[PDB]
Amino acid sequence: RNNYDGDTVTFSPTGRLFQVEYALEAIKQGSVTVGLRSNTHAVLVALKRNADELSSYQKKIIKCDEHMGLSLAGLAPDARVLSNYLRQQCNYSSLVFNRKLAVERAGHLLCDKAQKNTQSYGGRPYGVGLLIIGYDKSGAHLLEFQPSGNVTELYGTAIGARSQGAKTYLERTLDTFIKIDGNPDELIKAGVEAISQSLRDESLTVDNLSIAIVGKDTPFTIYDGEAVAKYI
Amino acid sequence: AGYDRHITIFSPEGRLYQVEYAFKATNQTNINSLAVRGKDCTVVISQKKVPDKLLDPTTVSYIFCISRTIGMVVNGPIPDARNAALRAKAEAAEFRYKYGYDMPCDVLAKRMANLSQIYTQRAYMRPLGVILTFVSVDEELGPSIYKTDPAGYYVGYKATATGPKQQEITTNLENHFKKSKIDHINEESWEKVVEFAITHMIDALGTEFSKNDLEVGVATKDKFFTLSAENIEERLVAIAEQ
Amino acid sequence: EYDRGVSTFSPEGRLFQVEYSLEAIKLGSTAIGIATKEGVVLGVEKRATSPLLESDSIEKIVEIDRHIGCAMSGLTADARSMIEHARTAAVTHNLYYDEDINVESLTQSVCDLALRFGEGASGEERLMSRPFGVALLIAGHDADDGYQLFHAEPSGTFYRYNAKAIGSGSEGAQAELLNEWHSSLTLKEAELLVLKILKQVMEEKLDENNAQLSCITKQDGFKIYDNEKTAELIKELKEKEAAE
Amino acid sequence: PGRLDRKIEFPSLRDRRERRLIFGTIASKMSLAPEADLDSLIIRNDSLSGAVIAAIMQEAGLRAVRKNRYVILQSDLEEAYATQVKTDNTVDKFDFYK
Amino acid sequence: SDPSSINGGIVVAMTGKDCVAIACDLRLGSQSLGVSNKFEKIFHYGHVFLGITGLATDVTTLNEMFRYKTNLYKLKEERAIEPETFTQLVSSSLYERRFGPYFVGPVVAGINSKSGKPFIAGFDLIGCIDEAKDFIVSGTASDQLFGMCESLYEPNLEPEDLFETISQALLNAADRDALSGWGAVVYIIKKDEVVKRYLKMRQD
Amino acid sequence: ADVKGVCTEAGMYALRERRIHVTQEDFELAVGKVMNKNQETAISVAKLFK
Amino acid sequence: GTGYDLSNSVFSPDGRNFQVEYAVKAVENGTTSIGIKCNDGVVFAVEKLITSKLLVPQKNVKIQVVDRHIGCVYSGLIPDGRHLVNRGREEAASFKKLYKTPIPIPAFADRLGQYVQAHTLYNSVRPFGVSTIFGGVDKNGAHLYMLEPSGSYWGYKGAATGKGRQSAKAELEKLVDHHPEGLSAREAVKQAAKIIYLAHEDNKEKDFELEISWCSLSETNGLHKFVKGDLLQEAIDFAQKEIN
Amino acid sequence: RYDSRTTIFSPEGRLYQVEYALESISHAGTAIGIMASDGIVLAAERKVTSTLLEQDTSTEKLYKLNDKIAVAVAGLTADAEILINTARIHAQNYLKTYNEDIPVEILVRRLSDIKQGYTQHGGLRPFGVSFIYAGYDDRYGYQLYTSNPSGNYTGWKAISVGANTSAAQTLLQMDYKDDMKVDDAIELALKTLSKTTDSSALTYDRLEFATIRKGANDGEVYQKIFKPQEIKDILVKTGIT
Amino acid sequence: YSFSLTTFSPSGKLGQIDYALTAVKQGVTSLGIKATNGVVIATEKKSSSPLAMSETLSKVSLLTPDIGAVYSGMGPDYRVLVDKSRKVAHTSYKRIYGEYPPTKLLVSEVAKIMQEATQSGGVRPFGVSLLIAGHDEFNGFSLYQVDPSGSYFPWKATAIGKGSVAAKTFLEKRWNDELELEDAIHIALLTLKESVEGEFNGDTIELAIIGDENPDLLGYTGIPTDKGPRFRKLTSQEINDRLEAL
Amino acid sequence: GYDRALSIFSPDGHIFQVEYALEAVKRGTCAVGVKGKNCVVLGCERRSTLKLQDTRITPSKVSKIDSHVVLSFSGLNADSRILIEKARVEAQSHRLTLEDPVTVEYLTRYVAGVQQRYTQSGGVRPFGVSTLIAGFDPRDDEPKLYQTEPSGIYSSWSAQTIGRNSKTVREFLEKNYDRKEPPATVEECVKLTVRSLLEVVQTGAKNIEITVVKPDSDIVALSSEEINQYVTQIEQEK
Repeated sequence: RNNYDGDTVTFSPTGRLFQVEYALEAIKQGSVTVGLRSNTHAVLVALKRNADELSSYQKKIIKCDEHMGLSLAGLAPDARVLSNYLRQQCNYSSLVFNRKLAVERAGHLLCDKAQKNTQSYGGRPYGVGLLIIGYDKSGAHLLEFQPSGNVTELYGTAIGARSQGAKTYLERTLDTFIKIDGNPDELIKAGVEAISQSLRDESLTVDNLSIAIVGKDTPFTIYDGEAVAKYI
Repeated sequence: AGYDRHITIFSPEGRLYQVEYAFKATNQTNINSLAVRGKDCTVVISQKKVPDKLLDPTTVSYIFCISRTIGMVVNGPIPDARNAALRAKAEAAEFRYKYGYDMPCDVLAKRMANLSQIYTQRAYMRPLGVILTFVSVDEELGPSIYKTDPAGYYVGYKATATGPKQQEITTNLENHFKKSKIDHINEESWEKVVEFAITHMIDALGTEFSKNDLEVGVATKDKFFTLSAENIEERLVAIAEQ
Repeated sequence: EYDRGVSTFSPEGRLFQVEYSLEAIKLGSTAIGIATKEGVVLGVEKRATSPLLESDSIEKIVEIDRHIGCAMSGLTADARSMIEHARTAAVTHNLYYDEDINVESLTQSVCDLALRFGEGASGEERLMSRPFGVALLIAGHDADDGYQLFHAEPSGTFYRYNAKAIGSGSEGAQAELLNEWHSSLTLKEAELLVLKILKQVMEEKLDENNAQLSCITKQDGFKIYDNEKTAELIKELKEKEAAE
Repeated sequence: PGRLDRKIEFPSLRDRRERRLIFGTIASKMSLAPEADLDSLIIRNDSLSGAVIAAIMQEAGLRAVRKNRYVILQSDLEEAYATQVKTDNTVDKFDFYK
Repeated sequence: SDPSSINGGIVVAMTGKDCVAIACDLRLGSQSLGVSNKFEKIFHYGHVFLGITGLATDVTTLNEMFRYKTNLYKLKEERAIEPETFTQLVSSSLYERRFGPYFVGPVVAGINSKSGKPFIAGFDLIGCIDEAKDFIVSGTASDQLFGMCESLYEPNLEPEDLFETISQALLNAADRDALSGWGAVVYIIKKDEVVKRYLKMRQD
Repeated sequence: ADVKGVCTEAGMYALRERRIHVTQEDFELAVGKVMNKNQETAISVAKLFK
Repeated sequence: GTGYDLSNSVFSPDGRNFQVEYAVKAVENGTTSIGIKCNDGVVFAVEKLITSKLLVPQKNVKIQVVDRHIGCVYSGLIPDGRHLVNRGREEAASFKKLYKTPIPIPAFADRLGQYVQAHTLYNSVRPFGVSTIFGGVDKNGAHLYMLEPSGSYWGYKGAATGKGRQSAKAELEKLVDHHPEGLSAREAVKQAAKIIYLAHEDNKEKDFELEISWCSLSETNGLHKFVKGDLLQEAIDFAQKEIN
Repeated sequence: RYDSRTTIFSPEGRLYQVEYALESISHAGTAIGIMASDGIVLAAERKVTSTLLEQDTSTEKLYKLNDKIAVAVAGLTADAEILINTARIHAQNYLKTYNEDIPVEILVRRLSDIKQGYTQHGGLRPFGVSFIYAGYDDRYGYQLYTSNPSGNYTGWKAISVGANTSAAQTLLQMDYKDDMKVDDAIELALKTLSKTTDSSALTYDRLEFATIRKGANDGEVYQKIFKPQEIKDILVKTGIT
Repeated sequence: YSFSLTTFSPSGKLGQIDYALTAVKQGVTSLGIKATNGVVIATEKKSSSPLAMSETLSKVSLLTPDIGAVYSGMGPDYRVLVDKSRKVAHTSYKRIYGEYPPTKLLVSEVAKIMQEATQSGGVRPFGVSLLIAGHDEFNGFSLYQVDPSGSYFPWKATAIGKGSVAAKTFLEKRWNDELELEDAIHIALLTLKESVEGEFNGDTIELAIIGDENPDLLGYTGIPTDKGPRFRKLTSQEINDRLEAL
Repeated sequence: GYDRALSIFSPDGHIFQVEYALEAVKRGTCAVGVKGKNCVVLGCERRSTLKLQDTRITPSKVSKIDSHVVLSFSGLNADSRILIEKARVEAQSHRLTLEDPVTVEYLTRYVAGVQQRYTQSGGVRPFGVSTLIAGFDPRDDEPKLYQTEPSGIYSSWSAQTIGRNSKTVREFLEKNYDRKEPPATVEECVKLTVRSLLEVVQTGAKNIEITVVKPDSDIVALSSEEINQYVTQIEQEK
């Protein structure tokens, strides 16, 4: 029992919220995305899904701003709210302080947004996890967002469907991509390798790969199609 | 069967089960209070039970300074203790600048009591589990003790007691007032009225007290202060010595 | 429990209540849209529950602009609100930029009203109290991407398509579109293609009272056809299959 | 009917008259002392039943034999009453419906 | 003119022994244009009579407003309002909108059916009890009336002598008032019945 | 069912009384008791209040 | 038992609010947080578990600062403790504007206890489930509290919460015995580390990272700051030396 | 099962809460209007009584809403109280705005919306009040209506609400006369009230009465509430006492 | 059914109203007797401890100088509602009417505060039935009962609370159509001594009247034209006097 | 199923509250609409509850919203009453804006609009009233007939029937009616309406009520005598 779901406002006897854990589940059922970084770039590579072969895939990288960007994994209506919220803050920073938003301060604002739904009766904690990268003044960063609202900085992580295979790739090859700096191609190539391994009963297609990149002298850029075909 | 999972929905006896389970939450810190009237003071002496040694004892208290002439002793739980103390303070402030004079023991206790009724009237808040007893020497009533309960029931008193072992305190007090044939203690300085409250509490509980194990608040004429542990100590050998 | 909530998750991580709304979209009449490099042709089936029903004064293809049209299925009740909002968005864009609205962008606005389910949730102030039991096929033409067909899902977000069927007959229609489509099509071919697939997934007889085409051809604008035009294409079809 | 016609109820809420009587009659069969006040245990709790009056006295002489005493004091009487005082919410001492 | 009394009108209330009277002119004016000869200043609710002087739009508006207020009372208590009580009711309606206020000078007249005692009152713009039982006058001829009334006033005239005294005061005053001069209606009020008698007088 | 019980109560009052004769004062008490009791099932004079 | 949870304002017959007790149980699953008050300061140390060895080390803190002088560390859910500190920064800031001085530690204790109490008093919010140890230095010297999710607080000479409260309260209990005098803040830095090291045998499945912070009147100018560099390394050497 | 709140229907397209609200009515006393071209009588019966209930100082089941429209009440008197105030306030609002005493139709139609409104919107309780509206307006002459708690209205030549609705209706239509007299209309109300009501003797103090007439002096409209003694005398005439 | 303020029952009525009525019956016994020049209102006090001050309980509270009250039902509900009653009486009917309101009118406001606390679900109505007696210069001395069902009734003699049913027949028997206030004051104590014995005495029974104008209580003099308080609270010593001559 | 509440959807995709709303429509009086070419006739059953019911002041089942659009209803009479008044404030307001009288096409949307709104929300129940709105445009003279339903979906029909055994009248209508030639004479079209209404009354000629809308803001309510002559023609031929 399990009558301590049905409310997001009731603690269970064990001290969990079932509702936030069930949000963690919704993620696994959607698509996988991988984050990793260096010290000169942060790169996101994401498996895009289609529903049928007249459908032309679904975009899972949203440009936040020209020095920030995120991927989504889990529900797509939940994703839209947060990528919109996140942009308000980045524009605010430009308008009021003439300053690029710092990834770490971004994340704690996102944390807050989440805890607003958690306390409240009505509403849901968001059904999506985001892997957030940016390059600010303190160089590249990569955060892992959760429904609970915990943001955690990591050199590399993955969330979503069958993500242990990518996290296994990542573990083994942690130090190899950290040490590479100055060559944008190598971090791009490394992320490609991870997401291949994540897959089970599928093969990579030129329209599965989505590549997202930010650096020291790289604007935010969203690659799809024949732009991920140099690095297929 | 319905009727403490709701604040407002009555039982078929016309009782509110949930409101009464608040009269039964006042045992949760398991302390006893006694406040009695002298002839120029109102005394309140309640236990200070510091359970652990990881605690610093001088921040442990239940006696709150509400205002220049007003104290309040709490029996029952700490979280609600603090809510009761801010509202009574907040109201003390409001009364003085709106109506331009000090706040008596009645005026405050009636206002909190009405406030408790409002909190039970809606189903959008709960009652608190705390019993409040206000202590003062009033500007034209003199010594006054008003007990405000969790429902919002209030009655004044010569003497009141609160806590788990309250019944044992109550017989000792009754026998005193019966025999004396006055509604007061005729000791004419507060230092011996305090001694008298200590005296009755040792006999009732059967326990010795020490410096850390008592808290004493004293409402004196036109001023109020809560006594340190070393002043309580002076009182305690005054009892022992006759 | 999970399904009688409205913001209550199930142990698989599906918002069941919201899941259930997809079967509202299907109850209505079939509409099949097929995008081509000449334009988008949108057909419908319109039910007649009586000869006495005026099936030809009711429509489920609607005008949103002069180059944006929408097909719908589900509650025409919820189609009234979904279509009204979308019309406002096109016009307010036109107000702000004096420029064509892109097909996709009209779709983002239709998906914003859709997001709203809540009574406590944050993002935008929630005022709308349930999911919408209604979908769109969104058709238009911007010149910087060409003719396009997008599908709005009230329980999800905007999907790009070369062809989609929605309605009761969706599932079987979709197979036929997997089978017969081409990038080698003209709009003339494309029109007889909507009709050839439609009839098989129809249980009512193929006639003009239960049918109705429209196109988004940038040149001709949003154009709802005649009953006389739709009757012609039924004949041309019949000639083709006899030959075949 | 033909079998039971009388359905003589036996209550557990009772009244102040009948708590008082059951106590003095139990306190006429065993020792007492001048300090031992029995008419102050029928007002503190109010939903006490007849078996529990047979608990209270028995337990009165169990405090009395702890001390090693031949009579029952007001200290003995009170301690033994606090055991098995009952937790019932059908009591009046915690009321405000007056 | 003045902004609170462009449209004029005059009301005069006196006390006699166990009788009141009240009387008014019937001319409405709008600047210098005399508009209507029939248009009463005085209105009544039950057995209490009220004239309302002033800017003409607010006389009409409070006539309606007071009827709404009186009738709510009557139905609910099942009995008539009294002219003692009714005084403080005018005082609150006028004061509610101290800012942007009614421009009137109402004058009550009336006789209690629980004392048999005449009660008259005056109020200003935002209202006051002026609880003299000498005589009370308001209107644009306010100045003129206070003197004419005073001269004639003997307390405790018989009702039919009182009709002579108030009609005469009113008629002299009116000729010499710019914003009233046409017509008159005089109420002679008693416990038993209320007799209304229009004068015959000069037009200007 | 009321009216057979009125007669039972009267005959039990009449037993206390110890007479062959059953007086009418016993039938005054029987009504005053059956009647009072049914006004406690209606929670006072609730018909009045509705 | 069953009943009187499922609500967060409903009294139990025992006289309690069940759901509020279940809060404390969540705090127990949280990582170990201790504070040792010292004679001219306070030291806060915290056990920050390593999710995987892909974590960036010394860049994620459960320590947050309030105003410029009040330390806070929470145990329980990581984001709940965050949410409660943000509210606290706004409250400390309003006090600061209003009176043109920094907060007293007793001041903050009152204010925080009202915000936790507010969510136990109403039916549409879940009560908090974090403890938060906080304190700092003022005019009146050093002070340390620990605020329970029940909204209960007292001062402490030393306070512990989390999975390691079993070990930590015991070590602190030796600390008062060995030093009733106060113990300098410097020597308490080295002490803070040993306490955590023994409290990490309750979370032995995973590896940890030790972060120490402090606030001291004479060795930090009344201000809170992270302990790093040489001070932080010495404490590591101390804890490593005596654990083996 | 469907005996809950008001948004929900029963699968038979019944809102249980309007159906129960009807049934509320027959737990408060009988109330009868009988229309005649000479006047309308409104007559009512007390729900219960005791020997020290004062009921000769005031009415409380006959309220004037204005000076030409008055109402008899049957049902919960608490629910009634708020609706009578709202009706009466509106009655004078109409007076202020148009300088005419409010038409009978506009007043019934207003209150039908209001009753309906408490069922339809929100979480608020429906009302369980039947008011027999008896009025005069110079459009339709004499007018009788009654409004359901359901929030709709019908015009009548006779109607009975309150306890014992079926029987009280039957005896009324049995002896009804199309033109009638005002005097006969008063007699037919006592005749019916006797057989329907379980009080042994029918006493003046169990009756309230009001009559609305324009035939008691023309040119004018006269609302005549009967005092206890007038009620007491007319029982004699009909030989119940 | 019984068990929301919102739900109507098959035979109708709200159940919360019935249960609130139950609360009253668990109350103390208050009773009023109308005489031809007064109304006497009487009730008792209890408090459990005897260490309690009895002169601190409010149960005989003047709403206005013209109109006193008692209750039976919830103690807390009384203080709050007396407070509210007073506040409304000046706003609607002392700023407008210019004097303290009629006995009939003020009873209607009290009922209207209750009624609002029935309409709004999840908000219970007041635990109390009050008796409100007063005087006005139109309808004379008057007596009412205002129930927590938000309806009020006028009465000749009445009692409410636990002991109501025993008191009412005493009232039927002992009431006569013409009485003085002094025969009413003695009948009042006599009946109230049925409610309790072993504790009835002049310092624990609180009894007041709304009788004749007293300029003694007016507190300003040299104004003949107004009346003084109708209300008079009799002291503890007076209550003992009347109990000896009985 | 999922009738416990309005906002929750349903595996079956049918909001139950709307379905039950329809069921409620069958309670109320039958109403039938039949269009001509120069007429629309809007007739309704006017069911008499008792013989004490006035015809002096008692409401007709047919209500004019504005001076050239006519409306009948079938359903919960209580509910219809505010629906008709809300329809009307807007309707008149249509002229405030445009200085054009109310167009029948704008009007059906509006009536469907108040209704749709009530359904969308959760803290109101839907209207249990389906209406027929008949009328002509101001600009033009072609007859227009509309329906609203509880759901908030509106349609146009050539002829349509709702309430009290609607099915049996609907079938009757199909057989009689011709869409190739709708009757082009006002009288014959009336006669078709009377025949329909006959069926549901079983017996009555004082319980059939006929109303007609004709173009250019002609709306008339037919004499009880005039209807009886039409019944006379229908009984003789049968």
